[PDB]
Amino acid sequence: PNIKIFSGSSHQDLSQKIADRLGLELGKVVTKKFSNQETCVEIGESVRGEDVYIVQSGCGEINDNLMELLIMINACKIASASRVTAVIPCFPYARQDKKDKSRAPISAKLVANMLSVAGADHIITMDLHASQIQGFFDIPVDNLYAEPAVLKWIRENISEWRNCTIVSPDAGGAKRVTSIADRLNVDFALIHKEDRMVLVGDVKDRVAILVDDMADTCGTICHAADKLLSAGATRVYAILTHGIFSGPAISRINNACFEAVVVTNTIPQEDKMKHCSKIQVIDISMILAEAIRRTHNGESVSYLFSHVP
Amino acid sequence: PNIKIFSGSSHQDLSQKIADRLGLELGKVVTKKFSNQETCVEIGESVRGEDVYIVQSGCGEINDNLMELLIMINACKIASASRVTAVIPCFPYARQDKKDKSRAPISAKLVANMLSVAGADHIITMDLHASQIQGFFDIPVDNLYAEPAVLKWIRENISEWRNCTIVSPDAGGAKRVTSIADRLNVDFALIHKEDRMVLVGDVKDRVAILVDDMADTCGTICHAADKLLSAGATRVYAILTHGIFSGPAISRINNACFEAVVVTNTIPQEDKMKHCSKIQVIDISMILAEAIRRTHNGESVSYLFSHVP
Amino acid sequence: PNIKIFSGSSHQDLSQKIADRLGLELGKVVTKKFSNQETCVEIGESVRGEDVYIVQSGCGEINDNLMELLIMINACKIASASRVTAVIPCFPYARQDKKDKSRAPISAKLVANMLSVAGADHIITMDLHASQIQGFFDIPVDNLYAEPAVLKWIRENISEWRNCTIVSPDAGGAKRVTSIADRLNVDFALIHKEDRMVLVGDVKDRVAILVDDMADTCGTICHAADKLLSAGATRVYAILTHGIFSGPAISRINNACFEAVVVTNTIPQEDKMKHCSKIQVIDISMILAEAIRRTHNGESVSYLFSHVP
Amino acid sequence: PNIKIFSGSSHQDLSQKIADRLGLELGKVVTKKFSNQETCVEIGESVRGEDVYIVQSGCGEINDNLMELLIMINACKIASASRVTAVIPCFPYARQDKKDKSRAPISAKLVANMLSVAGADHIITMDLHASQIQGFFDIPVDNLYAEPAVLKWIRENISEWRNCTIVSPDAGGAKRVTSIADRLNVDFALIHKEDRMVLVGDVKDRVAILVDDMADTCGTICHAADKLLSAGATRVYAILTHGIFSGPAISRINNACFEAVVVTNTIPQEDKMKHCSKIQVIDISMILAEAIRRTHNGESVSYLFSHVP
Amino acid sequence: PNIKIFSGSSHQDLSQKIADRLGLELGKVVTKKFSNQETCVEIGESVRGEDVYIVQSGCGEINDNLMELLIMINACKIASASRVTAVIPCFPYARQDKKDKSRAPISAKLVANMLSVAGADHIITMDLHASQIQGFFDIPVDNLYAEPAVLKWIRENISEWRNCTIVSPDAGGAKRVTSIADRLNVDFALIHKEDRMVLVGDVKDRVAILVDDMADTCGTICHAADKLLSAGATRVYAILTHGIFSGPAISRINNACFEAVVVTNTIPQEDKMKHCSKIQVIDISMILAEAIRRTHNGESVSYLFSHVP
Amino acid sequence: PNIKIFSGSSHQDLSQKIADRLGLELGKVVTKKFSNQETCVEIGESVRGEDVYIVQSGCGEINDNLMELLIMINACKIASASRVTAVIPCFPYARQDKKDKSRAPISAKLVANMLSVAGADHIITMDLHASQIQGFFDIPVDNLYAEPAVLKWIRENISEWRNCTIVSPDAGGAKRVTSIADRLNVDFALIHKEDRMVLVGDVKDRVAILVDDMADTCGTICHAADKLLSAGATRVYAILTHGIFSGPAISRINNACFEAVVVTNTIPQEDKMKHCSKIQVIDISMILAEAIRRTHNGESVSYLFSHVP
Repeated sequence: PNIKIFSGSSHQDLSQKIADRLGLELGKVVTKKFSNQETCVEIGESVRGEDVYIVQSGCGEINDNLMELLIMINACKIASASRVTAVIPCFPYARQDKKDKSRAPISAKLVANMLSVAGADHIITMDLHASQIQGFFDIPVDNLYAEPAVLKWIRENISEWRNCTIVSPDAGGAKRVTSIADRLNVDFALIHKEDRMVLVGDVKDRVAILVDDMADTCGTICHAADKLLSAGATRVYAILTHGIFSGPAISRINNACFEAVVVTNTIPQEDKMKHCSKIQVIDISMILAEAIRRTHNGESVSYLFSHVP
Repeated sequence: PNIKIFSGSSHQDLSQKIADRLGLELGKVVTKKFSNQETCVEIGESVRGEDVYIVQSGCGEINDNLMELLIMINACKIASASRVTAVIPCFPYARQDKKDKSRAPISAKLVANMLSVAGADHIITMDLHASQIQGFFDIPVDNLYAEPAVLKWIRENISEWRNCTIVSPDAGGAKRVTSIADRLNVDFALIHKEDRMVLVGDVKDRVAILVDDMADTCGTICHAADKLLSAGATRVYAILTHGIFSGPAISRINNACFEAVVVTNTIPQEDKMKHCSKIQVIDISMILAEAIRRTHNGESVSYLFSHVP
Repeated sequence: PNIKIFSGSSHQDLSQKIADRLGLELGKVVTKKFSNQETCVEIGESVRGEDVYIVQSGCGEINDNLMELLIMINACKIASASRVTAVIPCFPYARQDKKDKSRAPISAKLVANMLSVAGADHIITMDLHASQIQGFFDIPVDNLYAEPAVLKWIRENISEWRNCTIVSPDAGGAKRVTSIADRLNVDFALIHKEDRMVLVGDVKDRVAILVDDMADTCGTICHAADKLLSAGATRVYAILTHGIFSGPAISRINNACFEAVVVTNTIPQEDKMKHCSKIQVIDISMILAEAIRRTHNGESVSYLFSHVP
Repeated sequence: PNIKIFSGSSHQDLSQKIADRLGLELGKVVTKKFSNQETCVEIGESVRGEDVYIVQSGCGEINDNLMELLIMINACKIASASRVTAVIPCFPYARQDKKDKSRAPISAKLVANMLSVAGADHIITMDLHASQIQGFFDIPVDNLYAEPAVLKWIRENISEWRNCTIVSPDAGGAKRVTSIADRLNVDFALIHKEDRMVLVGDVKDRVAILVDDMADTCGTICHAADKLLSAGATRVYAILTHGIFSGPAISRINNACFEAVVVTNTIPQEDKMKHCSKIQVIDISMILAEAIRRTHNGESVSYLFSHVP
Repeated sequence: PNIKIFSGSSHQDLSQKIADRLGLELGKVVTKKFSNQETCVEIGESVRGEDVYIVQSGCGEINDNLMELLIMINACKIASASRVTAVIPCFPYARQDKKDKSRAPISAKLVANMLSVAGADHIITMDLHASQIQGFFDIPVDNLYAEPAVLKWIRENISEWRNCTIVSPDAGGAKRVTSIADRLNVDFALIHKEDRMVLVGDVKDRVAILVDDMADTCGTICHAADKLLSAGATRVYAILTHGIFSGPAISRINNACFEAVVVTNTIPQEDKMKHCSKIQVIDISMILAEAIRRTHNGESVSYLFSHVP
Repeated sequence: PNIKIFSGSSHQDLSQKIADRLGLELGKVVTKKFSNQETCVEIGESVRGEDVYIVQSGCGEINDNLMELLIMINACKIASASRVTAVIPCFPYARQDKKDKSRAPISAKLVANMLSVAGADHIITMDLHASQIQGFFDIPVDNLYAEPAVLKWIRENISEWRNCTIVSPDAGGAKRVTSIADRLNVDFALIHKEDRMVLVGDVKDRVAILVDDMADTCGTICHAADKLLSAGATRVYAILTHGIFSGPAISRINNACFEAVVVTNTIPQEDKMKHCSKIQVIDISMILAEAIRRTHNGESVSYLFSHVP
């Protein structure tokens, strides 16, 4: 059983980078739309008794990409692939992980069920919005962390990183920032809204680094950055693993005080970089490639939680 | 347990017509998109211990509508609805019902599995592309027929209907046309391609009526109509239950010789009627409403296979 | 994991031919009936961590054979076989693939569900009545084609095959005949009933070849052959992949004008050949053996759709 | 939701008796065989939102009857019956309830799985060979007892019943006989083979009553009766809930010393009574009818374990 | 894929013995309780693509041990183990294998379902209370037998074993004793209660050996031993595969006439041996180790039904 | 370990045919000459832990091709290929298999030694000039036979093959012709030179078929054909497995009386067919492909000695 890497249409550059790091050519697949907008998928090579990895992120036209992924999984499964793994760098509907006093769907659970019923045997993803989403599956889920790469970027790009403060934009992300604050041996601050925001932790004359899983409309991080500049911070950075940047995010970032907005490339960023000078990208394709290769060879994946490969 | 009718965004006029025929107000639901294009659904009323019917056709932005339907089904199911029924007038991915010497998905089966796993207890649909799709489910599926309404339209709109010929555009649909030919006591002709088409059955000086389940790009029916005019037909009609009309269909129909292109309203047609004079619509909302009401009251649904209500 | 081939009682000659082509001895199994007619199965060898293939066709005493197959699958699965494959040359209840305005079962779907619940991981079959039956499963199904062998037989047995006409007995099978007509570069004709039959396509002074998936009572092909002789055909052949020949089929064929009735050996034919001189058999055991060997070795099975091994 | 009773072809007299006791007409169903021996089923009336009971015993052509039952269950389930119950007076493959140092199937578990996957919601049966078969299901199973009726027959037919000895033919059935011995306040004896049999318990000058679940070939009960006459018994009776009587059973009973062989009518007995004078039948249709009516009305079924209705 | 053996807290000595016989070190796992008595499990080594065997018997604090086993199975399954096997020497809730005229659970079936849903692919157990419990699973179950070891113990410890009588304490276990009686070529006796017990079979001046699957409170075997001494037996032994010895069992055995009470070590016995001199233990770790090694290597397990390794 | 097929420059068409039959792309290799005519080889893909097959025949510039093959074998072996197989359809220096009263080399043995020392683990060849060359190796050698294909060609191309005579050109090849004569049930004749030739066996009015391993200069077969026409033969064919056709062979064949000169394609023939009308080619790429696939999968190769795949 050999590795076969197939790309969905969502993020073809990432799939190519992963394939090069694996020393493979991207599997031959045709993924387009019929005239009536139904997703047309044709696997261009035999996947029999192979270990198939399908790379597709929850970005762009999310429902189209999700249906493409499900259809590709189904095609590979009924084509007698030995094992089918969904490599989903940004998990779609991850923020709909609970109901919370609303007659709402748990869309993340529905997506997990659909992936399972399509025939996925394994999920590889990066920085799930809530790690409880792992429990939405009955198949194994490897939730990788961009932190090795975020810490690397911070050390090699922020000269004052030893005196910086890692800041959570909200009470929800505090855990994450504390983890980073522990690995850098720096202070960590929290910010919560009461339209006013309250900040705990000295940030005067120090570089502040907001950290988060995802920036969609960037209202949260822009308000946090305004508050950080109010409290005497020298420069404010924002580091996010998922740069969705939908709606007015680009205009708000352009009007914000960020020195840089660093995001990983779980979502393609070339178009946003054109219209926003201060967006920067951290490659995490090495982490994804190493996770694929370790799942294939039966080596430890959790080794990657703390080690940059 | 009362009837609750909810509309997806795909076909709101049809849902309203069904609700009026049932004497009900469309259930309160908010169905929109978040900024990052994730489907947001909020059920605006309690559906506890109710018999819920969600109307959504496989039309327009098909993957968006399908995800909306699945999310709404899930929301109603975890909101403790007694029973959830998907009313899908045009079934999405119905034409992907087999592999046939290709490493292709069976997308119709995947859609059926997704509907089942979302929590659908029952499916109501009209003129499935292949009735074998009924076997793709383990829940009951009521496949209604537009034929009572097509026959009604033919009798009240084609003055020469007793001397007409019902024509299949291809060998696949012959069964359907024979059924119609049996109910009208008229001749039936077949047309098959060898770029040339061959026609069996006298059509000279007689009105010809092409009959089909769906017109997507209308290449099939336009070629058939050209052949029918070649063979001395007086006028050529086309009657389809599903008027998808994607791609170049409107231009081809405008350049074709059809007297009329009659389609049912399983798919909204107002925009296409603006740009195509010869499109006409047969209301099938009475059949759908009667099917809903009979499933709710435990009356016979198959009664509708031969009776216009 | 090695190949183990087990024979049901339905078609032992075919199982032996397959085993010889694989270079194996048929797995030791006792398959008989208790006094009260319950199916007794005993696997006479260990199948642990083996790739098990059970050969059983839907022929003869169909319900007995189907229960035998399910019981054997269950016995191998709880005996810790690594993988269990059902090799079903003629799929039982394949013609009950839809309801169609009747309160009828979808028996083909029920059979698929029973095979899955017995523990089948994979299905190998030949010329499914409707390829949509593939969607009745969630496990992979390889639907082989007898066409490579039918084309071979036509070329080596009909001297006038370049000027012949391939004829469908009904509108349903037209696809199949067109495929054959494409591979031979000959004309193709259709025949449909209006008790009268209508034929499209010149057949005068030409050899006609009716083609079909199955001959049960042979009313269809006998009526078609009578019509073909009415239309001036020189000789009429019939080629079917499944020769069920139940009821009055043998008498009708004996009284018909067929030059030959060629069937594959998916169903044993020795008894019918005794009472019908014009039945001939095309061996497809090479296709089945190659499919088994390719599924075992992870080679391409679809290679066989166009290549005689 | 109303009661609909449908009969399989196995035991139509029992189904009619049950229908009369319920005050209903047997549901309209056509259950025959196609020419090629495939089971043809057509439900002749709507079963929508009804409580459907299908009566079929594991007797006669067992695999044919079992397939008929599964097909009928499937037809009713996809016809949108509110609930489907299988009334199986004699459960097929019940004696294959374990492996026991053999590479054998657990056929009873396979049958249970097939019934569940066909869509049965509930099982009603009488005197399961092993009550552990109840655990083979995940749906509720009501295992009725013929004992109220056996005790009634014993009291009204054996004048010396107060001085009789209830005898188990083997060590396996002892529980059953003890139950009966407790309800009659009589002695109970056991018989076990060491070709020789050993009997414990005084039987001289006393009427002996062998009791068992089923007589298939009647070797067991005939050997037991020979031993009982050897030990000075006055008359020997045999009472069995299931009179299968396959193979040489009728000849052995005719040559045996039984005063009577009483069986229930879970299996039709008219043909056997023709060739065997000493077979007598205890009607249990009242127990089955009361169980059906109590499951329908939500009354206690276990009330019937001790009360003759 | 390598063997990984993990121990639950129930029987660590047995797990160590098995690990030594396999030439392996027990897998690193932490299995303790949090303060609030929730089971805490941490797998201390990677189990990716490994063949995992978790040893846990149904003994001691049964519900705690069962939950520990389920949690460990789940942890290994979501840690991407290739296969997870539960090695359960004494199966918990095995005696709750049926309802029998009681509104009782079938707890054995519930345990089987829980093991399956936790992710067990395979079960290895010894002397199931009823072999029908095998049918409660859909995964393969290997039910080993202590009989090779019981027969070995009898021959090497009872000098008069050729003239002994094997005795069943009740009618239920007779099968077992007959098996033993067949393998030793000795007489077999039965004992059943009518507070009085009746014994069939000469036992005077002969050594009697009661045989059973399990001794919980030992009322059954103590009453049987009293009866055997009443009937002139010289010495009475008791041999049980599962020595649960709960409640007053130790006091009753101490006051009983047994020469020895031999049990296997499916349940730890050191504490009971302290307070009961006549308890002796037969090691069955060789049978369990050989079964593990044969399932891993794909060799025949049933070979062990008759051969001591 | 996967199959990797690499082509030398000698016979690229054959390598491509083999690769297509295996469903593979020819391995990437650069095989050219430096300016000073040293053979330059570069393996363009990783062959680590792969099963490598290098196809190179002893044809054309024989010493260049042999050195290319040795260099490619060495490159693959020091690149850590798991196994390296030389597929040599025509074995070079095969005719130098002995000394025979001459101070000559045994060049075939030298070639075998060089292949072994380069690192070949296995040899696949067709119709070795002397099968004793197999003993020149210590590695396994599979010597395939073109006979299945020669017999096939004879039956499908020579209408009088049942009355033909198979003729050996010399006493050395008699064995071969007898084999063929046995498989066709025809007469076999020998021809030996005393410049005169003597023929044993009636050939008058019968088609004669000279059979041989190789035609280099074709003096032997041309003299034999002249003698056969002298002895009253009707037509003379020549069938050779290796068509070397060096020196004056083409002119002699053009001036000879052969109806056809059939050779296999172990050596490329396109150039010779241009200048010689009566040369015909029998494809043996199926035999070579099947041998490669069977050696890879561990199936029987000798199965091919008598079976055309």
